[PDB]
Amino acid sequence: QVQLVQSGAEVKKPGASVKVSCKASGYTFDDYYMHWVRQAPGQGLEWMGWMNPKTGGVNYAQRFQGRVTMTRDRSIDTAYMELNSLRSDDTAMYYCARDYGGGYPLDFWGQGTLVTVFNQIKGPSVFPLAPTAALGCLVKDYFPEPVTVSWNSGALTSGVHTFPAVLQSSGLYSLSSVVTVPSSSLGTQTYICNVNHKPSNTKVDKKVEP
Amino acid sequence: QVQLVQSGAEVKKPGASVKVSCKASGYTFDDYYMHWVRQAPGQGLEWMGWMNPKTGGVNYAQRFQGRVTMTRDRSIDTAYMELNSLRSDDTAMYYCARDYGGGYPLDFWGQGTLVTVFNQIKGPSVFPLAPTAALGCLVKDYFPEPVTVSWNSGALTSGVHTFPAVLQSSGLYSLSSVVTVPSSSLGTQTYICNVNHKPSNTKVDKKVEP
Amino acid sequence: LTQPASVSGSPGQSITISCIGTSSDNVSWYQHHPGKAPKLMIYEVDNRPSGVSARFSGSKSGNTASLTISGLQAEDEADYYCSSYEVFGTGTKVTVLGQPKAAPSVTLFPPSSEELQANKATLVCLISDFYPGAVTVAWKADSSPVKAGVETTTPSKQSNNKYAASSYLSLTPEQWKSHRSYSCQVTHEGSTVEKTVAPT
Amino acid sequence: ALTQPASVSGSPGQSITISCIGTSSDNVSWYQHHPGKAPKLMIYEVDNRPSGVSARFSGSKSGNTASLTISGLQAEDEADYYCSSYEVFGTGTKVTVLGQPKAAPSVTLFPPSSEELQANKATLVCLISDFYPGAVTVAWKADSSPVKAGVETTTPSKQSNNKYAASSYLSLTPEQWKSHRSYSCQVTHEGSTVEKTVAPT
Repeated sequence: QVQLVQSGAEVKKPGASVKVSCKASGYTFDDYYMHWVRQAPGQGLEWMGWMNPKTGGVNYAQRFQGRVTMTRDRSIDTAYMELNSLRSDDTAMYYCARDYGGGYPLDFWGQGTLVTVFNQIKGPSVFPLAPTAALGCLVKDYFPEPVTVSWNSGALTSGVHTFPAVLQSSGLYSLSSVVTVPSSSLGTQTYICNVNHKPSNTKVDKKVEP
Repeated sequence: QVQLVQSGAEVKKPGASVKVSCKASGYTFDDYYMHWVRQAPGQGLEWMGWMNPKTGGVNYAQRFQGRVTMTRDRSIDTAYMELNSLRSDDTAMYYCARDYGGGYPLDFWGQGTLVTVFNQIKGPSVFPLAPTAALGCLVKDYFPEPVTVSWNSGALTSGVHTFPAVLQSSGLYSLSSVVTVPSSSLGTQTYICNVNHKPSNTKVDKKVEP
Repeated sequence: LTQPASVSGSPGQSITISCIGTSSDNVSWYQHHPGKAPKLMIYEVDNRPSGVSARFSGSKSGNTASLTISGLQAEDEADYYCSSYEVFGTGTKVTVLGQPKAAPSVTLFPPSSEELQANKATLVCLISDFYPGAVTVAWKADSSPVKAGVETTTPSKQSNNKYAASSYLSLTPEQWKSHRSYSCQVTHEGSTVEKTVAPT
Repeated sequence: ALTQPASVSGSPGQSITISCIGTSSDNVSWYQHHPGKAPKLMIYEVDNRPSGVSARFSGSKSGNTASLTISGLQAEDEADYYCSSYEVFGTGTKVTVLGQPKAAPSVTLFPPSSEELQANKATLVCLISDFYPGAVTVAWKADSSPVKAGVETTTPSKQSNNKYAASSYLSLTPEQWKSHRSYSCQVTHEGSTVEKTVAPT
């Protein structure tokens, strides 16, 4: 029988590092590649990479290069996967899976681990939304609610609609606020969005221009 | 025309104080009482109290006594409602409405003010749940997720069910974990529940007894 | 006070709102449209304020007061609270069912130049002014449906009794410039509306 | 981008098929994933079966679209099913099996603890579990008169035994806990109601 046992579930702060172990039994650990796959919160399976145990060569996905390092210890037939600078998105289920030969037929998945990355106080990232025309400001990746957006320091109140926030899979909030202005004043009057996030003590002014 | 203009929307930290203005125009400010009514975050209206502007006497609801200070400035015909040490439950819409006599025809309700009290990183208040029987622990008022619960330093793992947390009106989380043990061992072996809330760095142990 | 959690009907159904546990005399009703302060509908039992419609009428049956609306107009949907002395009711979610359907309005924004200067690329697809509140959002990259990194909020009430929702697509800057256009498709009551943006 | 249906429903013997749109020729793999345990491979390449897997699972390819046919939906074969062509998997399909044995709920109610009462707080915890399906109504009564304020109920969720559990919390001041005679938690499930009553002893 072939068994793969993974480390215990861990909860980590953002910016910390988590190393998940994966001990192999019932087969020669060197003769098969070891892939690592996520599950994401409510999303689908995601391929992280693979590591040749016999030589140590590692291949990583283009979205994880520079953040993930896969090592192994042949003395105890175990593999490792480490994530550095954990983000709010990184909370997921991490599985180690054995590759039968080349290509990509998968054989076993072990048990999986839960690496929960809790949310911290974060300031929003405010970006413009270039353009009767509509222009606005994007308020992305802030925690927790609420945020306050005022245009031209409260002077512009007509045609302003600030849509309710969305709870992303990471757990952070994102919000948008757009205003409706005549098309003849685009290159004429500046439109500034004043965003306030008191929980993070963040006051930001951004200029919306075409 | 009779109008009641209220102050702007305010966001406050827990423990802070908020004062809401209500300036009356178009009628004699002295001849009519001024009530203050909440809306709650998605719940129904909730009466706080009423104030006599002619005499200065006030009457508060039993659940707000010692917390709300209603005062008026008859010079400019304005009424004020002050909430001291805002809790996470205090995020709601606040309205001022005028009335008279024992009857309650609250004719004008002003405009309203949105007071938002953001959730803070708080550790859980662990309480015991005294009792084939079942005993457990209450994990109340923690934010944000997650919390880890173990019994007897992980020695007890049979018949343990840690229910998913509930998102209350305040925005905090409450969770419960229980263990099922034979009824003959209540007076023989103790029971300790260990609750971990890493975001607030809280580790608490409690003993559950009948 | 005890009130129904929600009542349902249609234009002309004329649903009556119950108010259990009230004492004799001095019963008032309030209509609260979200986003605005509530207004008085019934003075005491059956009286009406000047300027309010006669379509709203109140009555009392000794121990329980009630409010009758002769015709459920498309304008008259709100939370209703009956108050005896200084305590209101539970709140009735008075919803309609025969209302005309309103097609959604979709606005799509490509990732900003500033955001692209931080290795981030997000597409904002804002939906507004649609009834009822049920829209399906699908993203397509040059016709290929894409689901990874899509966050769509649940629809919410506006100040004009219509619904609004927002859909976001998180992308890396490399995959934003590789495709020729990204499309936000929103389907509402069978009729779909589509907006496309390009790296320009 | 391999596209799978969001969810599929059936019953014993329904014999539903899961579609895997957008797959290339050859090298199509299917994985069955019961949450809380590692996913297990079911189909190697289009139609091959690992030793020890059930013949109930068979795969096929209709030119460009892969598919996973199950001969008869057993009440156990409920899970998320993913199709992978090389390293990228599908959206995932929520397989739900119907006609499953309905289970009566089990309810435990705890009065406010002594420590919590010494904090001017009072919480009643009504914990429900081991009921199928996950459709229950929780009502709080105080001396026969229902109470609605200060009630927060979580949505029922899957357990480790494929049954549903939900928890309900009633928040009160200490004065109203002692003044009343008994607070009761009533949960209705498929036409039968289960009641648990506590009091200030």
